[PDB]
Amino acid sequence: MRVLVTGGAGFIGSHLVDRLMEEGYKVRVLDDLSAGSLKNIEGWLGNENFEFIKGDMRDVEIVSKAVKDVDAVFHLAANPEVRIGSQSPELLYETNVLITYNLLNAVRNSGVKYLVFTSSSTVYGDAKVIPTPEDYAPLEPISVYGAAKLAAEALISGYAHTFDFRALIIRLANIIGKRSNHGVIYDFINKLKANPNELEILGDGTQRKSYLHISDTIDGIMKLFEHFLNGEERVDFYNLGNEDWITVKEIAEIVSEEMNLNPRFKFTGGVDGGRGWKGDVKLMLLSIEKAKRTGWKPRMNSYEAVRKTVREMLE
Amino acid sequence: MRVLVTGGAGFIGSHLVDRLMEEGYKVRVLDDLSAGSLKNIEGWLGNENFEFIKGDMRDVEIVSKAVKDVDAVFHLAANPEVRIGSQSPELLYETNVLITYNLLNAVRNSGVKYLVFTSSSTVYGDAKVIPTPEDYAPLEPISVYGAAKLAAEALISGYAHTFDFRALIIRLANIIGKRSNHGVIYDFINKLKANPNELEILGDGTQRKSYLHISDTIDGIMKLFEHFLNGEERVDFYNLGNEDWITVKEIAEIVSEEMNLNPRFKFTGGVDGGRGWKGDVKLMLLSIEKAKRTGWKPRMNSYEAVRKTVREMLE
Ligand SMILES: NC(=O)c1ccc[n+]([C@@H]2O[C@H](COP(=O)([O-])OP(=O)(O)OC[C@H]3O[C@@H](n4cnc5c(N)ncnc54)[C@H](O)[C@@H]3O)[C@@H](O)[C@H]2O)c1
Ligand SMILES: NC(=O)c1ccc[n+]([C@@H]2O[C@H](COP(=O)([O-])OP(=O)(O)OC[C@H]3O[C@@H](n4cnc5c(N)ncnc54)[C@H](O)[C@@H]3O)[C@@H](O)[C@H]2O)c1
Repeated sequence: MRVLVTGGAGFIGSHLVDRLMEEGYKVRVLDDLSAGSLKNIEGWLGNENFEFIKGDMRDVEIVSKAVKDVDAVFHLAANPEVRIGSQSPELLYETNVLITYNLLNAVRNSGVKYLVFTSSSTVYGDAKVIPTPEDYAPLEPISVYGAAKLAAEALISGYAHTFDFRALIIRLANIIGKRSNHGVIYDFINKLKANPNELEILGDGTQRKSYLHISDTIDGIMKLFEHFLNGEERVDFYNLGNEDWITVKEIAEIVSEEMNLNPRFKFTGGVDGGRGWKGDVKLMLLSIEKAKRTGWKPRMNSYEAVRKTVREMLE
Repeated sequence: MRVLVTGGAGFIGSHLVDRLMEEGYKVRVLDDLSAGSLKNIEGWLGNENFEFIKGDMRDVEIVSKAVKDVDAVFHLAANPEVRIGSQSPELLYETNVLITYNLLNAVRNSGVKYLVFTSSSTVYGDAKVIPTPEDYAPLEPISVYGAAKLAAEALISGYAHTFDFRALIIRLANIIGKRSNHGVIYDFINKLKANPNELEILGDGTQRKSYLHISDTIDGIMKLFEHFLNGEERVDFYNLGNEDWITVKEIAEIVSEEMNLNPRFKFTGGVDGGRGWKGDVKLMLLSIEKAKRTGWKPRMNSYEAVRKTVREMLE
């Protein structure tokens, strides 16, 4: 199968590229390298089944060229930084809504049969039902990022129905592991490398969120994709997260422990009731019953995934 | 209170303007007259409480000008309802996502405290539960128009939470009445005026939809708005439709009757199972229990609304 991975030079994208290349897919990566790096995929350069295109998906000609002769698109290009929402909403809109719109216009009449989209738990906002099922509603995102992800899902559904392709929408929890350059673990490790004596923690440390290691995440994406390929649904919605959750404070403790440091935790007290920033969801735990029906399950719980990520990042 | 009505020269917007002006609001209209008309609101020019701005919401400067010194925005500007099947994805994206995005960016730098948005039943797609409640999910719109409306809702919710204003999202069923130049009744009347002997009906005539007369619709918008003003919800979702529904064939019969005509009905059979066009939902009936708890209820059922609309249009 011929596949396009947008954002394939990024964190999740490069691990996905690795898996697809190792299973004999013909893989084209489209990435503007605004956050990704060729280093994440450099072992594949020159491989006859691999092609890399450096291009900004704001440019419709580049997107139309990248979808040509492709059977499936894994659309992982985005700016995933929730924190920047109250300073740079334009960036989040452009890199989540606008470029997905461009992709969808390119996909129309292109012979692409499948579109896999990495959405986010943030589409649920402060979800009132926990663990949160895929049919939870009203969907009320509280960040510009979660709103942009939800808007992208909507456009995908409408285009899939109108121009006859199939869409797999995967709402990810927090994904951590090697090659990650955003999120709380990354922030904590680099802060403690700069100053081992103190740790600036945004918010009050009580935010509880489900974490998945990249290995379980890629396994789950492939399991869902293969199940989807064999199914009949035009648009399919799946949560992908862990069975449990962990607090920001516990993450700081694990990071400190693995670095053999004992810093003073400096909690900023946050906003809107201890959130780290405007739009930061306080409680997140996705139901994964639907994903588990495919046979997938995480091998590591949230605490193990955090500890493994820290160890990997310090080596 | 000072309010801005985008699309205020259109069908619903001009009736809303009438009501707000009669209740002593200071009203500003923003409309590019792409589908609306000066005739719908010209009677208010010269009133010291009324201002008209002819401007395209693709223009960020005019939107920024229009939100100045405004307390509430009623955002009714959108793609026209006339033949939505034949409208291109680019037009739908620009007139639903793009101009809403421009509005939200203007609002974050203003004194706007409330944003009311007329969304559409089409965000529900082919809902499996009928009457369809506000918490129906997964939302899987089947047209680019329904997807674009859902994208606008998402952006509104995220901006509301991030930039501290309150949003009232009202999902409208089919709205009919005087000044409407869209939809099946208007098309049927003009077709029978051109040729009284035959009526070409798109689709199979069995599409069943909830119709609300404009008078009930404005009553409901105001009831929900006043209730929302007295509440604390940051973002609130309401359906606004009728208790019942009616088929295209029945509407054609009513139109013929009120015109004293007896034409031959020629059903084209449509597409995708008798739909009038690609992406036309076959069955639509919104649950209005939530709205009815505010004390609102439709005075006219779908049949009465159709009959009154026909009489008004023939005047
Ligand atoms: N990492 C997480 O915890 C997480 C959680 C939920 C969802 N997601 C989603 O998963 C996907 C991957 O995220 P990630 O964490 O690997 O982020 P990342 O930033 O590492 O990867 C995203 C890639 O997109 C590329 N990109 C950005 N804008 C682009 C543009 N205009 N044109 C082309 N390429 C562009 C970047 O260069 C980057 O390589 C995204 O859709 C993200 O929203 C991630
Ligand atoms: N009429 C219905 O049955 C129905 C059903 C569901 C939702 N709605 C929604 O209700 C709202 C009003 O619909 P309506 O039936 O009154 O439609 P309408 O076309 O009569 O009113 C929309 C108005 O917006 C204006 N407009 C469009 N694009 C603009 C732009 N870029 N800048 C400025 N003005 C612009 C048009 O000139 C028009 O006056 C819309 O949001 C529509 O999607 C209507």
